[PDB]
Amino acid sequence: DQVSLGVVGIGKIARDQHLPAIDAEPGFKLTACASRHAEVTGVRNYRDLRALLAAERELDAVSLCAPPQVRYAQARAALEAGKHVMLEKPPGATLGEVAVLEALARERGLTLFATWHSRCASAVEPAREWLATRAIRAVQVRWKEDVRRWHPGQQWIWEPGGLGVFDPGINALSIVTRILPRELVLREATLIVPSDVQTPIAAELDCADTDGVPVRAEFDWRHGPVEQWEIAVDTADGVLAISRGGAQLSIAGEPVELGPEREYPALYAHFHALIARGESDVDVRPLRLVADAFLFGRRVQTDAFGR
Amino acid sequence: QVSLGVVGIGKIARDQHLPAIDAEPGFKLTACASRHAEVTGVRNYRDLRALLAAERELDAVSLCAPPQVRYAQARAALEAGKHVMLEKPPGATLGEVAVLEALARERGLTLFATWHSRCASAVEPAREWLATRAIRAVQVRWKEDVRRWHPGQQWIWEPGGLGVFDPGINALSIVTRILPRELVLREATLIVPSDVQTPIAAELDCADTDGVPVRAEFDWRHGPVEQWEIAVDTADGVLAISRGGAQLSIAGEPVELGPEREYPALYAHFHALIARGESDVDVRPLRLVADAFLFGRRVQTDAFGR
Repeated sequence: DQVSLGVVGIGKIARDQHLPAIDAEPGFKLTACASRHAEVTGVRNYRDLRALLAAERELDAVSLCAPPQVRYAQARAALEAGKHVMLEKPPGATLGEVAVLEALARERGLTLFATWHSRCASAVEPAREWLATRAIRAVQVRWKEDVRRWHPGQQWIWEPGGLGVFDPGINALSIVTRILPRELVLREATLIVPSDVQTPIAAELDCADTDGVPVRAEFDWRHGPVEQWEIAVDTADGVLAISRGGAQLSIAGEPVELGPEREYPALYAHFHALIARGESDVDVRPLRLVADAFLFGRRVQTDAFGR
Repeated sequence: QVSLGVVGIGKIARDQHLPAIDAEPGFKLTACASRHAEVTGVRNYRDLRALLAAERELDAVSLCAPPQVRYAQARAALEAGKHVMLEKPPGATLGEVAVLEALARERGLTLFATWHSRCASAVEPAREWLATRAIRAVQVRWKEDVRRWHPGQQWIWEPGGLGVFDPGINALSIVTRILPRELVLREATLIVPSDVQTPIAAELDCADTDGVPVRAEFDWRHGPVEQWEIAVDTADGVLAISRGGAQLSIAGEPVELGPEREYPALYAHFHALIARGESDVDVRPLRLVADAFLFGRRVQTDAFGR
């Protein structure tokens, strides 16, 4: 059962991750693309989503890969036009817009899928199963990378709604909220904001789950001595250590063998299954935690980043 | 009679909560907790922990302190088996309110996130008039001198204290009650004095799910005019709420209202929720403010002076 698919926003994530994953998934037929960049070979091309929707009435689904600040208008137009919708993360620039999109999709009988690619990393499900029945003592997240190495020349990240360092940091939060059994409350946050941008370049979160387990997180996009994408969960049965952003796992000091990394193949497989079953999948809890940090966090100005 | 403790005895507690409680025979004011002066005629405590330990029979608590301490207080009260009424905003974050609601539901206790402005007398007549009408646009103007209306307050300037969204969320609580469809924030601008953490002025550009534009201007700076107005343009004329919800006109004609009794109405509703075994936790006004802090552009302005 082939689902015809359009991709909206042909940036580097689309070309590097989405198009290769789609082209390797038999359940989808890549039919159309929309962007203002180079024409994509082998599909029908459009420069905006309005033109794509007007010319592709039979199209089944769209996958949205553009920056989050345009996500609501695009997803709304796609749902109004009768298409199933897959969202890159974060699923919106605000929480209200995601709630409205979910309600609209449910009313129209269409699949809406808020994706979290890091939740499909190979360590996540083994970690979730190991932690389900165990006494958890503390969680530490360290998510540090040089923005100039990992997001060279990107500007939407610095604009209102662009998350700054919570762009990678929400990936860590999407893993934490999937592997931990209880919900998190933000007790304190500090956001470090360069004077020439609108979003933080570094942040610290102090959270607690509903049993009082301390959950601390450090996100940093400044140049530093180490790049690391680590989540450590201390338990009465030893430390569970996720590293390499979810691609590496050790439990009580022992490495755990994992399946190969296939985050975006797993996302598209799940999108196809959601469509097939008439279901949606919209978990906004990672975005709610980020919203709480922007609402409750203390802001500290720092020197200009240089854009 | 529901035995009631009040937590946080500042001037809103002294001027609004206690008079409303004392005039409502459905409650018996039993205990107060505050680090400030003792309250006369009740048992007094310096903190909620001591109150809970000494008042095991107590039925309910009403939390009136700043929102930055409300989660720890409400959680302790729910863990102690008390029904809980929250001043607005119901938390400093959305996650804490979701956790409190789930805890209350698991324990079989009433949790009530109050919005005093939703009980202003214009609100229900405005909601009923707008329910079946074609709306074209909404304008909110909520402007007051902070030094007049919140003199000497500091929590408003600290992280989680909302700044001008302290009164502004009252306007949003009215708008989200009178309008039939949900709102999406499209743009916000927050003006933040260099010596505080929260905005002193803000503009919001929203749209409802039919595309109706909903614009709001909030300002705490000294200005020529103080105003607390919501105007809804419709195919059948303008609905105009003024005086914070204490005055209403529809299509150019004044509308008779009942007495302005926001806090009496809140406590009556809390009593009814307890009696019916229900909770009432609408966080949509806070979600809109969260969206403004997450998506809004921030502009520094001159120091406020505190």
